[PDB]
Amino acid sequence: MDTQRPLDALGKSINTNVTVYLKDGKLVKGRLKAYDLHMNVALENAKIESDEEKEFPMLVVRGDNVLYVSL
Amino acid sequence: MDTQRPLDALGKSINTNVTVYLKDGKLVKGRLKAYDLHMNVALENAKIESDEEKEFPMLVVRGDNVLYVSL
Amino acid sequence: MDTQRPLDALGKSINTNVTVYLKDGKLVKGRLKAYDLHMNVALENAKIESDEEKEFPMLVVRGDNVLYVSL
Amino acid sequence: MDTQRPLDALGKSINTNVTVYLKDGKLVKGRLKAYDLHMNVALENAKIESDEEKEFPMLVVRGDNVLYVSL
Amino acid sequence: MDTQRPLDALGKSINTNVTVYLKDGKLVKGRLKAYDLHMNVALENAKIEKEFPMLVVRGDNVLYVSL
Amino acid sequence: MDTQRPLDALGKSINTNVTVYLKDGKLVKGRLKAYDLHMNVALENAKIESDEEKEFPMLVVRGDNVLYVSL
Amino acid sequence: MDTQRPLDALGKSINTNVTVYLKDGKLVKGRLKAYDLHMNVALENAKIESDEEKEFPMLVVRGDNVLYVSL
Repeated sequence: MDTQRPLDALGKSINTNVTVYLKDGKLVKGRLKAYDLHMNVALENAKIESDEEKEFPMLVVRGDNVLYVSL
Repeated sequence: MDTQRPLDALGKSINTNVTVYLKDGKLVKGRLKAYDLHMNVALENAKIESDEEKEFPMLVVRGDNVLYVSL
Repeated sequence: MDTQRPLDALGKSINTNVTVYLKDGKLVKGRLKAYDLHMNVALENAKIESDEEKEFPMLVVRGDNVLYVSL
Repeated sequence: MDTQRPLDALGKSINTNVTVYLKDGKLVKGRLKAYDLHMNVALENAKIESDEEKEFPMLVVRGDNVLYVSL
Repeated sequence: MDTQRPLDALGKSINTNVTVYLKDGKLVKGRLKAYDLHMNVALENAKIEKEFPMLVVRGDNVLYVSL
Repeated sequence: MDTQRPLDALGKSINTNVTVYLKDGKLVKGRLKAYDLHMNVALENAKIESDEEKEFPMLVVRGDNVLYVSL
Repeated sequence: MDTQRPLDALGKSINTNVTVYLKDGKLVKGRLKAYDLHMNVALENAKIESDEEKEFPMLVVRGDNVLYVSL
């Protein structure tokens, strides 16, 4: 919420549920454990709206795939 | 304003609402809370005029997705 | 005018009326207020050849969307 | 597990079966042996689950193809 | 001319008419006024196969340039 | 086999045959003579399994085309 | 020849004819005059195996279009 570091908002959501929106249209929801200046994120217990059936204990998402993150 | 820092026009619009046009045709509307030189933006109470229904309390939009931004 | 700095041509055209060509076939017209070495540009009173009706008092285009800028 | 280094998840998973989802839609599962900050990965005995039969003793994946890696 | 520096060919062609080929199949021809290391070019009196008195082309759009 | 340098598995494969898959779908086999950190590779007597007919005494591939290299 | 600089095979082949394939399929062959670490190349008397009719006395190819170069 400092006016020059929009990614501070991901720091203020560490260990909360977030929803990462990818460019292809996928949605990955999970517990945000980490992020970096590329917008790579570590998501704990992640689920994709798409496949439903499968759950991912730990998922690491390459930041250049990212549309936006809903905090 | 300053002819060499165009991203300062975002400066003149912080804590107001702005429309962020993305490359994939999407239009994101939100309260502008932060921005860096990647054109990453933080939007408060965001709305995509695609789905229009849900307000997102906080969207962090990755910069390379931005087409142009309406201040 | 300088042979190694082509974007000086945009510095010569500040507050003149320019047309920005984007990769996706769009035409963004307006008053060039600012630019940077990424080819970001701030346009005052921007209109897009597509929408016709709506003008934009301030529009910041992200540079890697730019095909060429006409002066 | 540090909040500012999501790629450290990968280090905790050396010599462990991980699944590399690519932008293509391909799936590549194998034993993680090495990784860089580009998210290039070294994969011992990988198996693209599209072509199934092919055995890849050693596979090196270019990071910028990585959609996400499931640990 | 120098073997390590192919962009000097643009320099050897300043104020020469050239043709700039873009990835999308467009062609832009005109007078070469300036170029940089991203391969951004400025073109005088440019025309795409209207005429633009000055056309600044972003260098990552470039397929190749015809000298 | 060092955990932080997944491209070392390439160095351990010089003067040997390799298979470079390319994002466009091509498969390119040849003896690996040289590589760098962009993943540009030099191929000796290379063969595109699609083109079949043509052989290449020397092929250098630009890394940003690499999907993955099967050693 | 040198294991870390695949771009030296490009230096070994200057003032000879080479073929530059491009991501759009193009075959561009010509007399190699110069290259840089981006893999930009300047070719003398270049010919596209597509257009056939028109030869270019001097062509400068932006390296990010290169797929591979034959010798």
